Amino acid sequence: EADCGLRPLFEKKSLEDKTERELLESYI
Amino acid sequence: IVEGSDAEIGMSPWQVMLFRKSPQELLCGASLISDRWVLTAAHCLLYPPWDKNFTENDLLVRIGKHSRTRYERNIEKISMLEKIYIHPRYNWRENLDRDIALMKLKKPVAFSDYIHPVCLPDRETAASLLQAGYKGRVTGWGNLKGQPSVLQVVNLPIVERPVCKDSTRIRITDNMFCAGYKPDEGKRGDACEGDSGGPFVMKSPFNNRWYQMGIVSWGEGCDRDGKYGFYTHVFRLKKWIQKVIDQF
Repeated sequence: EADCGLRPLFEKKSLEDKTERELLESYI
Repeated sequence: IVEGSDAEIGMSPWQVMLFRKSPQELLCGASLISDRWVLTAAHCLLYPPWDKNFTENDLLVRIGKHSRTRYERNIEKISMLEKIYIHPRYNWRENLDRDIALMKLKKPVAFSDYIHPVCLPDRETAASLLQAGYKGRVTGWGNLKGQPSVLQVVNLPIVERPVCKDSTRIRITDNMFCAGYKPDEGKRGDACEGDSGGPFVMKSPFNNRWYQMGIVSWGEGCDRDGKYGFYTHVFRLKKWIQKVIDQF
């Protein structure tokens, strides 16, 4: 729970996945 | 999933696959919300017009999977179910309102690089993110069939409520939302049957966390044609989720 939603291979490593920018750009 | 792209390893570590034991078959998606609790759609477990009424011993889940057909040694984990809880107001007769269920694992799963829970939304995250045009993400296996088939990903915009309402015969409720691109074509990705029960997730730019905003509800094959997929509104049902977990 404390650590929910933070992916070991992405957020925790300061790495982004290939399409997450598409989500964040839509949040206008 | 149709018209998706290959997910990366570790990209959806909360993804859970729900299987019938005998004969072995993939039934639905689902999501890991803690080391012992899994969220899915009620219709994955209970749908009487199709003689579907599973008990705990009928089912198993696999967690941490990337490839549909390759066994992933030391990575993927299998768990049996201790208990199934279906929403008591799940409306299977008419519109599948409150299409939600919880499954308790017989033993906790160990978290790893490939296995990790998704957050449930709080009020401010739901207020901020659940807006028409904002995109969420669904993951599942290529419901197009094939050979290699790794997990696929599609990112789909939330649809305006009146547009949703006009696209379907069903009486839509406030406990549902719909997502997907228009017929005249923004793109053409979508969640399919088989992806049902899986999570619709959104990433908060405020705190960098992934939240499960929706559960993929009813779909048949991948033909919605002119239609949009419907999703169970997780935030609106969050007190029910908490009630079940706190009691059991």
